[PDB]
Amino acid sequence: AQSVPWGISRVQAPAAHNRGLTGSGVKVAVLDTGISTHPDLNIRGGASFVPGEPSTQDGNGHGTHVAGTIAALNNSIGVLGVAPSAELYAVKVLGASGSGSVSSIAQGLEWAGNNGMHVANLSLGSPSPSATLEQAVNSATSRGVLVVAASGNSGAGSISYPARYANAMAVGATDQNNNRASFSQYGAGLDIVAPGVNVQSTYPGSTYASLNGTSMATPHVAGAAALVKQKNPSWSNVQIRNHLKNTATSLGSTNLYGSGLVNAEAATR
Amino acid sequence: ADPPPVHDTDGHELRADANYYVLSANRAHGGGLTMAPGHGRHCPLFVSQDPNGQHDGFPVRITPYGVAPSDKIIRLSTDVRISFRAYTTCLQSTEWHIDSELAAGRRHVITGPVKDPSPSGRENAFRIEKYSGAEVHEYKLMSCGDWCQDLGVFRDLKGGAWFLGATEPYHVVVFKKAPPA
Ligand SMILES: [Ca+2]
Ligand SMILES: [Ca+2]
Ligand SMILES: [Cl-]
Ligand SMILES: [Cl-]
Ligand SMILES: [Cl-]
Ligand SMILES: [Cl-]
Ligand SMILES: [Cl-]
Ligand SMILES: [Cl-]
Ligand SMILES: [Cl-]
Ligand SMILES: [Cl-]
Ligand SMILES: [Cl-]
Ligand SMILES: [Cl-]
Ligand SMILES: [Cl-]
Ligand SMILES: [Cl-]
Ligand SMILES: [Cl-]
Ligand SMILES: [Cl-]
Ligand SMILES: [Cl-]
Ligand code: NA
Ligand code: NA
Ligand code: NA
Ligand code: NA
Repeated sequence: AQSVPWGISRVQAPAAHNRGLTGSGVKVAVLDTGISTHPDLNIRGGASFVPGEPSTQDGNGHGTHVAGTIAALNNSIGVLGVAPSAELYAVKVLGASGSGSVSSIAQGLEWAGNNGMHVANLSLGSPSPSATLEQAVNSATSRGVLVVAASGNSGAGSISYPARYANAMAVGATDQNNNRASFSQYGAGLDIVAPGVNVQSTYPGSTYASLNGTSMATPHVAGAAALVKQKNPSWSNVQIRNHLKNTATSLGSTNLYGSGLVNAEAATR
Repeated sequence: ADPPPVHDTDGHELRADANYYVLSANRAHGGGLTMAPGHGRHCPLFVSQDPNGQHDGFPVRITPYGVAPSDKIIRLSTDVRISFRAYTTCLQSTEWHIDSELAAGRRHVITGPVKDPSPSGRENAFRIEKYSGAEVHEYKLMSCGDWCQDLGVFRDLKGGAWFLGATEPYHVVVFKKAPPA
């Protein structure tokens, strides 16, 4: 039967669903290892930018898990996304190995701009700066994409790239007591946090799996953006971002948590 | 004096922080270097060699280990840090280190953090040396702590991933500058 993962209830998505906000009409791209067809997902399309790996199917599992946290279907099986009616696009920019180049990722962001994505979720990164990668984020942002990226798993006091670039919204991970998970990177670049420990979601072969990471936190925010956008279709990527921050539940220092815990109920009220 | 420089495939001296693919000197020996995960536990990713001579892998950024020298030319037989220009589901450092001199087992080159660094923590120090083969400018990679160890590739044709590590024959390489990047 369908379970509501605890992070879905923590971000208060069901209260948004009760006010008729499920993310319908919102285009969300998952820039990741691909998305496997799964009973509890609806994949509208996408593209691959990984040499040798032409399909948008997930040979790793990661992108499929991230996609379920955003948009796992509301039905009688598996789990439930923050935004179960969001239109999901699989943009493979990482190989099955789990790694991608500046160029794969940059072509994925260009794809998101050219196809009118409202949200791009990038649960991926590293400490490697790249001006070419920053330009691509800036370009997608100028074309209306809200770029949402994981703060990183190193535990350090600065955040990963691309999340660290100003026009990515950087997301850290919280635990079941609203504390920063110890791996979750923070710093001045951080915008907001979301659940990222024991996050059950969709997994290839019609399965489910419980992962920990800032990669799990990020889709909670990408989903909430989709809810805000459904409610306010004329809002820019910037207005959505500010509103998610303005309505977040403050948890302590902005350096450790940014605005605090994303709150889909307050964001859509 | 201070050691001679390492050169890229275009004859220019290697510079700190510029991006270079690490290609096999002999294309018959395979492709450039990438990252490959566990089968079970994905992260940390290992450094591996693409078996396909046509695949360049990810470029690497090379920086002097220790105090910053003024010119920024990468020199032979001089400790340097090496990290991939790449982005991962692991969201961890892409800097290389070799398995600790103090650990049991084979030694591989891996990326990311370690639980239990060695006292000196020199496992992230590598050197580029001249290969007595090198009709033209071709190199071997080594890691030195209390001994020096040249790096080769654990080939497997399964094939599982071809892991870089303490094994001979050594992996002879060349550095190709990433095209305007
Ligand atoms: Ca479901
Ligand atoms: Ca070998
Ligand atoms: Cl749960
Ligand atoms: Cl209402
Ligand atoms: Cl499409
Ligand atoms: Cl495609
Ligand atoms: Cl494929
Ligand atoms: Cl089920
Ligand atoms: Cl660069
Ligand atoms: Cl630039
Ligand atoms: Cl930061
Ligand atoms: Cl709590
Ligand atoms: Cl299946
Ligand atoms: Cl599970
Ligand atoms: Cl790290
Ligand atoms: Cl071993
Ligand atoms: Cl070789
Ligand atoms: Na940012
Ligand atoms: Na901040
Ligand atoms: Na679980
Ligand atoms: Na030579």
